Amino acid sequence: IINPDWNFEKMGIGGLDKEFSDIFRRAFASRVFPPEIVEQMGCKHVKGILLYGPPGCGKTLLARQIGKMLNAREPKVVNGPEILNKYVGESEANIRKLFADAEEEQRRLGANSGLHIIIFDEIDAICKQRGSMAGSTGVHDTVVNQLLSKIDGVEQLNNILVIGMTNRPDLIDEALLRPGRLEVKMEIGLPDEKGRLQILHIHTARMRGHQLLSADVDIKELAVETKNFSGAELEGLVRAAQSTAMNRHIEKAESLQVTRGDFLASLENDIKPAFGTNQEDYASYIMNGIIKWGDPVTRVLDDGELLVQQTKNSDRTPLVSVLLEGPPHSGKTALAAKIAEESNFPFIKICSPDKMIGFSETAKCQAMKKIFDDAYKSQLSCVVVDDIERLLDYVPIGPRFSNLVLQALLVLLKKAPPQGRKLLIIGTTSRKDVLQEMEMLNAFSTTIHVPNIATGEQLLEALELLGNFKDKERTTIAQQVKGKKVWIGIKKLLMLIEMSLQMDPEYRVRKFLALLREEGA
Amino acid sequence: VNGPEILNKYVGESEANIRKLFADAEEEQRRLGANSGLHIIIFDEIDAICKQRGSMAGSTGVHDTVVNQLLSKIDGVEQLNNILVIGMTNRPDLIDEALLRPGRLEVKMEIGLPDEKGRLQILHIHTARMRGHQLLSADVDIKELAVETKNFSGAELEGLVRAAQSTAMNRHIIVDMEKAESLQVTRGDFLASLENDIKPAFGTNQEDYASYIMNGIIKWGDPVTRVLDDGELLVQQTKNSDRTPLVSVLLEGPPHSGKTALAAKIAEESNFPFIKICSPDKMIGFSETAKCQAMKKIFDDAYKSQLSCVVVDDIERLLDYVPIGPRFSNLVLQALLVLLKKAPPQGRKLLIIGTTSRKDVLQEMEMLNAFSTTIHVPNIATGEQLLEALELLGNFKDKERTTIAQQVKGKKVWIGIKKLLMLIEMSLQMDPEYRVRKFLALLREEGA
Amino acid sequence: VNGPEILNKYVGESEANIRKLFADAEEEQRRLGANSGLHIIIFDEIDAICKQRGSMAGSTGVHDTVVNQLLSKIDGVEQLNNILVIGMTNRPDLIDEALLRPGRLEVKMEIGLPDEKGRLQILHIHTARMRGHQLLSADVDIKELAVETKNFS
Amino acid sequence: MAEDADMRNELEEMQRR
Ligand SMILES: Nc1ncnc2c1ncn2[C@@H]1O[C@H](COP(=O)(O)OP(=O)(O)OP(=O)(O)O)[C@@H](O)[C@H]1O
Ligand SMILES: Nc1ncnc2c1ncn2[C@@H]1O[C@H](COP(=O)(O)OP(=O)(O)OP(=O)(O)O)[C@@H](O)[C@H]1O
Ligand SMILES: Nc1ncnc2c1ncn2[C@@H]1O[C@H](COP(=O)(O)OP(=O)(O)OP(=O)(O)O)[C@@H](O)[C@H]1O
Repeated sequence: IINPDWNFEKMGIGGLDKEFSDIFRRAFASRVFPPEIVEQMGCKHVKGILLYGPPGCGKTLLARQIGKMLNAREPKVVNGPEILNKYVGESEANIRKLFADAEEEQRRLGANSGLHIIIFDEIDAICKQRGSMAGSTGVHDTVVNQLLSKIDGVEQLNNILVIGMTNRPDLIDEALLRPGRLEVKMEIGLPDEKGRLQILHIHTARMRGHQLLSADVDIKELAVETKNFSGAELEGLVRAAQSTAMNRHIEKAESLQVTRGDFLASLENDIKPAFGTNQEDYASYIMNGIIKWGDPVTRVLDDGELLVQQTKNSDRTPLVSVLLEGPPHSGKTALAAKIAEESNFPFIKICSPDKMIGFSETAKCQAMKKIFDDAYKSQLSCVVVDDIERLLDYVPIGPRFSNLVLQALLVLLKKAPPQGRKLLIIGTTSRKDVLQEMEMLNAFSTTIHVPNIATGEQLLEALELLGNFKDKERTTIAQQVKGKKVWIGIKKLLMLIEMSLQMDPEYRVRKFLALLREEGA
Repeated sequence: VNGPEILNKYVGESEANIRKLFADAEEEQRRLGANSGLHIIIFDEIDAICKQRGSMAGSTGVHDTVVNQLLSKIDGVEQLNNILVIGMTNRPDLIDEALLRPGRLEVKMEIGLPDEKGRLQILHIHTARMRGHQLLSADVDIKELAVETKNFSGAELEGLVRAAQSTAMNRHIIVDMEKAESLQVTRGDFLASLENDIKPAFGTNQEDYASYIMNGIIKWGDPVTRVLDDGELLVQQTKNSDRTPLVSVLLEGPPHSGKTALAAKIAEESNFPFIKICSPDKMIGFSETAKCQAMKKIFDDAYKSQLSCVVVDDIERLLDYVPIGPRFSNLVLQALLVLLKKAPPQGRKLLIIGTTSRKDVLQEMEMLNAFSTTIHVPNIATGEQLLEALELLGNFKDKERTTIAQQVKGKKVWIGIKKLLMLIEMSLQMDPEYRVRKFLALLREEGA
Repeated sequence: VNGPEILNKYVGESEANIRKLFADAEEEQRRLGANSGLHIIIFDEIDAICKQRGSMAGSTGVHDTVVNQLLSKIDGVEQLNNILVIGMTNRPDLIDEALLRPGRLEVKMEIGLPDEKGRLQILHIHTARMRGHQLLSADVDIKELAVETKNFS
Repeated sequence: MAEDADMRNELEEMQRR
């Protein structure tokens, strides 16, 4: 009896217990069977695994492990192109130099044969869609026109599985992807927490069997505290853990002692950024935090918490859309960030004009589209648009804007992700009237008016909070504000505070109030 | 021969591998003139090896011109009889037509996707052995499949079959051993349906209406029936009549009425061979030129069939339209408005829908004049109509139904569904007493 | 490798000159896996060789096949545990996160216009060779030079 | 520019018989 796999207990993998089972049944069940029933069946073996996903998610690992540890052969591997050559025909010929040790082998051993494997990698480089390839005719066209000719070729070789892998699967030709040339198109993606901890269990098992690790590390906490890590990142987390321990442990004068890993995640999660959320993106936009000056802030961020809980819980509203109106210099983005920071959804990338400058609207809308397509990977997410009227160019005078970015924006607001996923799209603006005029406002599912500070009462209690002005001088500002109304927003306030502060103390408050006369007026 | 397999670097070896092909078949011609054993050649993926001589971009080599040797060999000065040669190509249009003219290659035959009933032959021809050796239950219905596969072709048809045998094995297949059990009694039974759903993509995707249809269709009164009847009375226009091979419909209504959703409903109810939804969702950031080319390609492949339907959703977004000031892209408009009144060749029937939230923009752009007809989608106008709708939905119990029902009928409602869902939802999330009060208070401002 | 040396008019030679680098290390890793010595590689300019391959910067970047080959080579199906590649940019943002992610290049560092202490140490370095031979001992205030020089590089 | 041309060329065999 011939079985190509004597042992795999578990190999180098966690989180994929679905995907490995699917790929296994599809492409190794025909292999592992009684032959008699399969020739009763009259079925031809599936070949042609493809693996498409984002980077750092463990695809070439999988291909490596199956090919070289699961079944008995040595696989021929092309690293990117190895193929291409300066001479015509020899590039193409290297393809058949791959297949020409298994073709005759099948010819002269019949059905039963030792399996041959080919692992392509970065296959999108060698193969791309014809007619759009490097000009009209294309340079890369005959390698692919041979490859298709061989894989399903007239010889009907039955003895190979081709394992491709990509980060850009749309490039790959449907002609090559139809069943039998590559049968299985398999997404592998950012793991869920239980798979995520499996990763850590694996990479820490060899460290755990030995007692170097310290008892204070419960990896479930680490699962909670790295949400989206691909696992290529996660090894790096562990790897730099070991490194910090070693440096703690030591011209060089390495002092020879026995060492223990501890506080890895706590120390260096702050170091490494990720494909998913950051802790640090927030402190840019909220530098001062959010001080509570009244019931308005309660109302606003409670509505936000309420709404994210709606999205999390409910179905038949896969997406929601909100925007925050305020007058200018009434913080919109602070609220919009703190909402997400309290929502604890796993994926947040703010889309802001500030990181896009000088960009023509084409590459602009491609960027926002990239963000939303990244977000559609995860199971749920919160995306912030801010300063919309500057995101899409806007001026009142002879009114002008980019049409393209507008339409891309609001179709995305009206767009649904693949089912089961859920998100909210938060937006900000200082004006919603022009948005009514361009009829994108209806697309936003709901709005929140952010009020602006209306009362010297709210002002002076905010100043109790900030603590910049003490009570003695504040007695004067009380007598100034009482009975009068104020329109100023706090982001302008927080300028006025220091603008007055830098004067001498005697003229301090007099300048402050005489200045504040201008805006309240 | 595989397609480039001829090609080699040394300047004359490319042609000198072709003459190897035809030397036998001309030598036996010479020796025996009248007859021979019919040495036949099979080219494969011929489009690469032979394409038009006058394009060198990317090649920078003369070896694009092996073709001259080829066709100067095939008929040549020396006629060669008792040879057969067959080309095979995905891409038909790049071939130098010097060898498409009759007598070098006679026939241009185009194999299209399988027809619905021929697909049954395609299915039964594979399952013959599976049934003859009694690995097939009598419950599975190949016809139930064959109607349930819209665009499955060939390998795509065989993929569910091959997968089904695998999924049926895998149970009996099963750690360190990974034992293969001995049990040989099995058959895949109604797991081909499951795999038909999940595992392959069709390769031409209409499978997902879900993004368009979240809730199906709540049948909420007489108007929805009136609409669906007008539509399925209109669909018969194509199928019956050959003097109106093209028909064109508008769906006119206010926003948030699910017009583009029930368009998909009527499409799937028409059950045509080729159906499509041209979305602005799929096309984003595309400049007006590419936005025209995509639509162009859609209608072009739709013409291939003996009939088709296509819907165009949110044309006001598709051709980018904003007032503040009139502004839009014109080329997409021109393309669309030509295509409405482009009659397909020789009664290959077409149906078109478009949807808008605005007719007042369109009647000056002269688009609905081009459309054959238009049908209105009225949206819910009253408390009774609304209450029937939400009791079809659920998610208000009888006390809440009444609690609303007291004070609705005295009032007049202008609402639409796509808003109503969000209203009931966000009001619902609040605590139980608060739920209906909030729903109400939202409706106070929204429907007024 | 100093900037591109690689890029060649002909197809495939621009990937041959790339894998030329690492083939010297591959053989050694295979012969001795465990205890082999490092082959360090030093890219003076990364950004010119590899810029984003995402069908951006024109058609498929510029000759993005190079970066395909590279990120296939260093993190490829062979382990290749025996090298670290140095890379250096004054234009970092172009580079693909696929390449910068942990394991192909884990560590991205910023070096920035130094504070007074660094701007002292660097001066003391460039001056110690010359003082040790007692050429200048004259009334030269180093702290004063440093604090006079605000941002210099 | 924004020019990528990648090209190939062919051999002229020497006579060593
Ligand atoms: N279960 C796992 N899931 C994800 N990554 C893993 C897992 N186990 C180990 N890894 C680490 O992930 C790293 C990268 O994954 P892999 O080697 O497949 O290349 P990759 O980053 O997936 O390639 P690409 O960036 O092109 O997707 C591996 O080098 C390995 O160290
Ligand atoms: N509770 C709060 N609510 C709103 N803003 C706050 C709060 N606490 C602090 N802030 C300050 O408000 C500022 C908000 O600035 P923001 O990002 O809103 O600019 P902006 O107002 O959007 O700009 P523009 O006025 O042009 O729209 C932050 O710098 C933050 O320090
Ligand atoms: N009888 C019905 N007619 C129309 N839509 C319905 C009906 N019953 C339910 N719906 C719901 O309508 C929803 C689709 O609304 P949709 O977003 O398509 O409205 P729309 O007019 O396209 O919005 P917009 O004008 O913003 O594009 C679906 O979830 C569907 O379940």
